[PDB]
Amino acid sequence: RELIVRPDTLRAIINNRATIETTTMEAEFTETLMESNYNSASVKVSAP
Amino acid sequence: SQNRKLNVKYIVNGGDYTKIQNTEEWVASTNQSEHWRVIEVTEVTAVA
Repeated sequence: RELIVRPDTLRAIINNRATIETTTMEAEFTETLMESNYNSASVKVSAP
Repeated sequence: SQNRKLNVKYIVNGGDYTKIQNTEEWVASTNQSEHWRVIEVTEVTAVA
């Protein structure tokens, strides 16, 4: 619904300052874990 | 860990603002009267 009566003219100002803005953000993260174990046992028994 | 941030901004005030991303064409259009704008103000007077 039209709330106001159509005016004969409009009050305006001119502004043509165009702007372009681009932002890029990259993030990386890497985490490597390594573990290792070894156990050894040797036994020897003798007699004649 | 790695981070990268890139930010680009273009601003135009006068000339053909549709050539904001094309520097050569904006420079070519700077001689057209219909696009001349106020680029700085060197004197300001209080309205009173």
